[PDB]
Amino acid sequence: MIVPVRCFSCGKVVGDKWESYLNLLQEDELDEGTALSRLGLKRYCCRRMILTHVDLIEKFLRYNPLEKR
Amino acid sequence: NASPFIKRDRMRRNFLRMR
Amino acid sequence: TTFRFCRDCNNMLYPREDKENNRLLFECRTCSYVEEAGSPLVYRHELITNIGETAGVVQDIGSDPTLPRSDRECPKCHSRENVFFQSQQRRKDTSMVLFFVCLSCSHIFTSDQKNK
Amino acid sequence: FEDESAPITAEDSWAVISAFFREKGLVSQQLDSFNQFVDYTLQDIICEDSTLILEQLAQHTTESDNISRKYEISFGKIYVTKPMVNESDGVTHALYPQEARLRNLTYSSGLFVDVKKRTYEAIDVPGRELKYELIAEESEGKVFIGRLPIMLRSKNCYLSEATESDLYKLKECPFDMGGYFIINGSEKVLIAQERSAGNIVQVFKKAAPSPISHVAEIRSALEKGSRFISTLQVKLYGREGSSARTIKATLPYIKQDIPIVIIFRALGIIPDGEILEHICYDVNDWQMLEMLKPCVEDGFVIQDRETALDFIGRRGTALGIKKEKRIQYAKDILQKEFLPHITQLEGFESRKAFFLGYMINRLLLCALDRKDQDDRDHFGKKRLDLAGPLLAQLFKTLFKKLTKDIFRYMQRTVEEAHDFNMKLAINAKTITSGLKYALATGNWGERAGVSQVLNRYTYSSTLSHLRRTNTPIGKLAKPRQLHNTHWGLVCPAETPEGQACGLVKNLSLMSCISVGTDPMPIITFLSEWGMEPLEDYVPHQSPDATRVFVNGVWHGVHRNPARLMETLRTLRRKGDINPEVSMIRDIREKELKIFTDAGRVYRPLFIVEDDESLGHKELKVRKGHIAKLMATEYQDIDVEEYTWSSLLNEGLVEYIDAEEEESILIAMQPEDLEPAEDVDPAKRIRVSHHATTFTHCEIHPSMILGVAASIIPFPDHNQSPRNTYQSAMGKQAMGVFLTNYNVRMDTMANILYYPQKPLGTTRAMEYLKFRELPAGQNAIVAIACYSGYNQEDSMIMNQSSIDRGLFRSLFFRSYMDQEKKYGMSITETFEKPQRTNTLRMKHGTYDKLDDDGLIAPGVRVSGEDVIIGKTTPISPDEEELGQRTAYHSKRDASTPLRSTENGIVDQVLVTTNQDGLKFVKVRVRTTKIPQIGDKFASRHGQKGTIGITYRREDMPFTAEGIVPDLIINPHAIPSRMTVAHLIECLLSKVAALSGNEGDASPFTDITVEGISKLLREHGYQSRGFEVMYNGHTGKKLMAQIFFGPTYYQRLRHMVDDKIHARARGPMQVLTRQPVEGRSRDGGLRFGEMERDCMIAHGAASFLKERLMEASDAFRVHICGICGLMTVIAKLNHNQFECKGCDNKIDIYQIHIPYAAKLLFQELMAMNITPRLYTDRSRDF
Amino acid sequence: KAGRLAEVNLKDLNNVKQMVMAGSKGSFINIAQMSACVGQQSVEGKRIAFGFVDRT
Ligand SMILES: [Zn+2]
Ligand SMILES: [Zn+2]
Ligand SMILES: [Zn+2]
Ligand SMILES: [Zn+2]
Repeated sequence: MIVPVRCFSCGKVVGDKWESYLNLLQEDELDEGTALSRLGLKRYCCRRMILTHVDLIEKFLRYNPLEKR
Repeated sequence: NASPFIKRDRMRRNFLRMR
Repeated sequence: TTFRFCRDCNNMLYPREDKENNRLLFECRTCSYVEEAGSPLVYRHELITNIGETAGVVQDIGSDPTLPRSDRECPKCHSRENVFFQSQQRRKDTSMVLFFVCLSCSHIFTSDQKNK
Repeated sequence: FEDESAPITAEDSWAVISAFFREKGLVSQQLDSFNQFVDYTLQDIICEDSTLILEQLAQHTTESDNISRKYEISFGKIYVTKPMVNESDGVTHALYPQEARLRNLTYSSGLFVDVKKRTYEAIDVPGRELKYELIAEESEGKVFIGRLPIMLRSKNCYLSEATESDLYKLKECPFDMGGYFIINGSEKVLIAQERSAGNIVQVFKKAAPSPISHVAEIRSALEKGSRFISTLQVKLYGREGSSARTIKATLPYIKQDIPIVIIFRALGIIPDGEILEHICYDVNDWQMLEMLKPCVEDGFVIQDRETALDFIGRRGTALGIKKEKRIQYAKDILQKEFLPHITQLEGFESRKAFFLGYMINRLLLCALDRKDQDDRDHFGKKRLDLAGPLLAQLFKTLFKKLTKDIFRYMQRTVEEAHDFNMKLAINAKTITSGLKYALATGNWGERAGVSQVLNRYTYSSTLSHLRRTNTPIGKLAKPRQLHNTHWGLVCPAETPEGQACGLVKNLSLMSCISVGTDPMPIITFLSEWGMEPLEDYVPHQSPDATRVFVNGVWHGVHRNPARLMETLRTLRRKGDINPEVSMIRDIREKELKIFTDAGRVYRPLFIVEDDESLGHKELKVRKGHIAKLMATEYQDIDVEEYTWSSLLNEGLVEYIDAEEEESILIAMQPEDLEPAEDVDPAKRIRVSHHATTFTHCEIHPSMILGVAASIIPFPDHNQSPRNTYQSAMGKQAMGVFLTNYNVRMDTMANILYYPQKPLGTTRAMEYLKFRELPAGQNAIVAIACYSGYNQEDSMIMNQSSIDRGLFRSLFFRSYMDQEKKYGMSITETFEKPQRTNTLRMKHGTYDKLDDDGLIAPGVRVSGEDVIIGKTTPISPDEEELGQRTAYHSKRDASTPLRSTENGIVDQVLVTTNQDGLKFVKVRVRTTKIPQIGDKFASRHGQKGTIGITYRREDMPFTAEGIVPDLIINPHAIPSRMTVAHLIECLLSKVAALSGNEGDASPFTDITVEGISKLLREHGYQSRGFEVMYNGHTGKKLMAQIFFGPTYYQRLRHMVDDKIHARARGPMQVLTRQPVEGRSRDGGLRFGEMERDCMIAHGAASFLKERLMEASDAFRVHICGICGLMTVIAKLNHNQFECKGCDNKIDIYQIHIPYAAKLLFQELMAMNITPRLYTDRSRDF
Repeated sequence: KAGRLAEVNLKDLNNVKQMVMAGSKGSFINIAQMSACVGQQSVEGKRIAFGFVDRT
């Protein structure tokens, strides 16, 4: 749903690069591979972690909250 | 002898720019 | 076999023998109409038959896009365009001989080389 | 692109496919069928028996009472409301699908019809006809006639006019596609039913042991007016070795087969020459005439219409016609019950005679062996009934019942002299309950399995279920095979592996089912464009005319079928005739068939025209058209709209069904087959076929696959059984079935923590939304023999990856409970029962319950914990095991948590059902982490369980430090020949390295050599092999390991949900044996095969112990005089007596199974006396 | 014959060849179908029948 905190294979921290990856794709008009390389993800285990992630939390946030406060 | 990649993220941009 | 129908009531004629002349007549079973026979053949059973080999040939056979085209020569007009097909009888005893139809003269020939 | 007339490439077809899916969707057939039914078929059904007239005659008793009355009730227009629900108190309000699901309410709308009540009266003067006249009493209002269930996302549903924001506000998933019904809160989908098409003559051969050699059968069916089916059969009696073979036809209500000649004479053709003209259309087919001789010989005696009619009539089973109504009865039978699909009005005997002659001609051709028996598996002769026709026939039956009830009420009131009340004359419950029952259960009455609970385990599973079809299996055929005609209409790989293999089919991606239209306009068009009427067709003077058929009805003949077909095709292409209409021209057979009936499966194809500009045939669709399509596709995220309908109306694509596919030539691709006509050694060897007569072109061959089969990467590199296995398993992979799982209350639900889209994807999945709701993860897989713990389809998983969140899932379980009111005296209530006032309360802990008997969300629960506490009163004078004092006045009926399950309560909702009783739903969350028993499978049929889990320090590693998240045995590759798995692994490696999505569509130009070159460009071994090191010692492995990413799926089978053991437990009341079901602590079955194996082993003592000590063991007392076990034994007093034998000192005790005792008692009830004796009476 | 040629070309280091030689899994037909040619497809012990009229 949300970006994983750690890479499954090796344990590198990748949960702090989702916003940077999206910003590189949108504002900088960079390709996915170039953005992944620029973010410091060298091993394809982390490259797939960030490349194949699907952000379903954005869709889940479209529903009105069940409980208010 | 071919491209085994689905280019969709920026192919739309390429077509829109072409128009 | 040439089945013959009656002239007055259009019913089916049947063979009969006249002994006065020792001849063959065809007579109707209900209206009493007679006619001398033309041939002595009245029955035929065709155990091995070639009827239906070329059934389905029409003036617009070449308009069918599914029929295969060939480059064989038609030995009556010297043309190279034609459509060929196998025997249309579904009996599991027929050969794989091909029948070719010419698109220029509507003539039908065969690829047989054994009996022709 | 550059020129608006240049030919398109293979890449451009996907734009057309995208437009097709934008316009139609994936549940288009369901939605369209339901919309057509609701829009037209309801009114059509009500406009059949709308008028009910009851006439009260004069009843002459006195001169002051001589008037005769006539009461008429007529139905007019029908109105349908929006989905609404009426509560117990009588308040009605609009209903939404979310509320219906939560409250277990049926999502349905009310039906109203205008009713006109007229009454006429006349003066009944004796011996004269009456003149009914209106008495100035013509009442006329809307009457409720029941509730019609509404399919979601339909024209009558609330969500059809809702946008994405509206759906989010209404708590509905935008990705949801509808196509199902909500009955009692359960989603139900109507599975399409496959049946043989009607109004088509089929000739079959019969086996040797029978008097019939060939039979031509037609199941005459009329789509509008009566909905009944009548079968007509023409049988050729006698075998090839018989001296006389006649033809006899079986007519309804005749009890006997009448000669064809007699039938013709009864139809009005007395001349034998005319009969043979009607049958045989050639003056030289002496063979067929010779075979027809016996028929005329048999029918020689009858020579006139009156005699033939009476001959047929006396055979009828009426026994009311004495001697003069026989002719009229036979005439009426031949007019209304003989070939009803042609017509049922007087004055059409010529058409009936011609059609009978056509049937006999086809039968005689088959008998002469000029054509083969019609294939029963031909998909062109089959029809798929969707929700439309099914509900149509069900509503027809229910409405007939309703009208019958209305007439019964009219008769009752008129006779018994009661007041007429419309509210009682019309009972809406008839329609409402009939539809609700037929949809809630699969019994399509008042066939089975027509309705099934929609699968919501994953999105692809839901799509496949919504696009599934079924075929009911005395028949002589093999429907389980994949017929050739199935191409492009049903998936060749997606089918169950069990007993339904081959009977349950799944529609292809681009397959559709026609909804049907009116054929009368086409009949008029054919008549005005030169279709000579069949009433003046003389075969002898025109042996070149083509017979024109419309919906299986021979309407006439035409002289220039070429021009007729050209005009018809042009009209269909430009959009004057509905594209769904099928048109076939059998040139060799000289027939022109037009099909308009609903239920025909078709698919689109490109149109190929000569286009002499280039000198060769080319597709009509051009790059300018593709450019406009793509512009319309991308402008949504304003040029004039250009859609798939625009293509259809411009005649660039055409719908083709199986029957029309018989007479066309299709080019596979435009790249090489369309152009007139070194090679890479790695590319596939493709056959050009060198054909220059193509009429159509496939949009893309990859569209022959179904929803499940479109997820497999490179399915063309796999063995077909593996593709079938993957199609079956992909519906059991965990994913995200819907985005509103936090507001849905389903029985069971599974949600993957971190779904990932496959590295190697397929272009088809873009329209299946696999990238939006993926079910699986991209695990780093190594193929190696590491420790021997992955043998026999097992696997080794990384414990570190599991700790970091690999293949972790959420499990949601729902429990429902209601407050039932038993009469005016007994009622149940939600309560927190106490140990002092509640009896038989469970041993669990009630500390977590609140004052309302429900656990608040967020509280943790474990095994035996009560989640819903309920109590009911008890009747006095009932003491059980003592412990029942005056203090006890209530008994527990609580719902406890499953013994083996635990978690945290997520959401509890309290509401009222349709009856106003309070009921609650409680949901419990749990986390499922991979274990040493869980099942995982890839997209290539490779399924296996986790043999053992190793940490990162123990797993093998490469020089780059990458460790595998999963290890599979190499031995699974060779035998199963799943080369697609290896190709997918290599492609995924390249895709991960380069930052792209692998194109794994089935039929493309991608090759292993190209993927290998791309991989080598990245500094890795071209074939994916890497040098690895042993984790235990760090030494290099002698062999190199195939290492790369691969898409793996977590299946529904978990070891923790199957493990169960029993030492002792509850026994069933009947047999007093261990109860069945692991959920109830039941035992395992020691079946006949186990008994036989133990007998072979010779373990007699073990067999006895299993059957006695581990199961029922009962001691009974038997009398020595009678073996009957009717000995009353007062064990406390040490007394025994067998009344009837008058003995008390001749009793024995035996140990036998309680099942044996029950069997003996049952035999005693059935009057058989099994007498057990402990001593022998005869020597060996 | 094509399968025989492919098997002969296979080296001793080939893993599928190693499995086949050891008898653990696979066989000559598997090697041929994976490397050389799937071969003729038969239904009911006969070639693909003409489901359509005079064609497959
Ligand atoms: Zn990593
Ligand atoms: Zn005559
Ligand atoms: Zn010629
Ligand atoms: Zn006794």
